[PDB]
Amino acid sequence: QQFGRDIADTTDAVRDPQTLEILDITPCSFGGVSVITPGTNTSNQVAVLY
Amino acid sequence: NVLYENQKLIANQFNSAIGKIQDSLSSTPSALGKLQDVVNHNAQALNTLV
Ligand SMILES: *[C@@H]1O[C@H](CO)[C@@H](O)[C@H](O)[C@H]1NC(C)=O
Repeated sequence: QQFGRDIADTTDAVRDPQTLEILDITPCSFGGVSVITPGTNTSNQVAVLY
Repeated sequence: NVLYENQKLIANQFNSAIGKIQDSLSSTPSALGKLQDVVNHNAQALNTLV
């Protein structure tokens, strides 16, 4: 076996040829960013939501 | 006037119906078709995009 896969047809585990131990693959932390603000006529401050 | 002359029988029948429906909600495995179907449709629609 060279590398693994999952249900979603994506790469999950990769074995390097240098050393017999295998390495998992998990992508970088991704997600939407949302803003929490009141009306501009009332205040000016904002809140950042991830 | 018919309720107060048969209150014990009505209460016993209500308790028996509650027990029977509590047994039947777990005995039948196909009684939860709609929620399982819609969550399976959502999961399949999410999986087919990937
Ligand atoms: C060959 O692979 C091994 C894996 O540990 C590595 O240590 C070695 O330096 C490699 N040599 C060559 C020919 O690149």
